[PDB]
Amino acid sequence: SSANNYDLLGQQHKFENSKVFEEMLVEEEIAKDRELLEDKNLAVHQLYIFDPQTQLAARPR
Amino acid sequence: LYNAMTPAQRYFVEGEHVVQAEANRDILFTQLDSNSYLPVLHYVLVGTALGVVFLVLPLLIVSFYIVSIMYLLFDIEVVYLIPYVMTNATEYMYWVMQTFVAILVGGFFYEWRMGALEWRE
Repeated sequence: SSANNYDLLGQQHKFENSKVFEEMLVEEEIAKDRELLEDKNLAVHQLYIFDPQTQLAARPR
Repeated sequence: LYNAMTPAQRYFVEGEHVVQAEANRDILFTQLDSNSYLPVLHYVLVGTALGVVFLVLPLLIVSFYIVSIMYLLFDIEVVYLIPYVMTNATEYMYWVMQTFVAILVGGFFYEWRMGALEWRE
C-alpha cells in the first residue's frame, strides 16, 4: 500500500511541477479571481455563470 | 346628496324654498353636481346588486415577484409623469421632466443589462 500510495503521490507532484511558467501564472490569476468571485452578490454573477476550474464565463444567468 | 349648510354657500339666498329644492334635487352636471363621483357609486351598487341576483338565482332552484415589483415602481414613475401631461409645460418644466425620464430610462437600462427583462428565470 505504501508503495502504491507513493506512486500516486509521485504522479501528482510530477503534474504540478511540470507546468510551464505561463501556465503557473495563468493559474495564479484563476485562483485569485476564484477568491474575488466567492461573493455571489456581485453584478457580474447576475450576468453569467463561471466555469469552476477556469473562471471564464460559461453560460448566461 | 351634499347640501349647503351656511348662507354663504347658498349664495346668500334667503328662504326655505332653496333648501328644499337643493335637498330633493337630481344629480345634474350642469347645475350643482359637477365632476361628482356619486353617480359612479350608484353604478357600483347597481352592478353589485345585479351580480348578487345572478349568483343567488340558481342556488334556490420568482419571475412573477420580479414583474410585480417592477410594475409597482414603473407605475409610481408614471404616476409622477401624469401631472406633467396635465400642464402646458415651459422649457424648464420640459427639462425637469427630461431629467426624470433620464433617471427612469437609466433604471430600465439597468434592468435590461442585468437580464431581469428576459424571463428565462
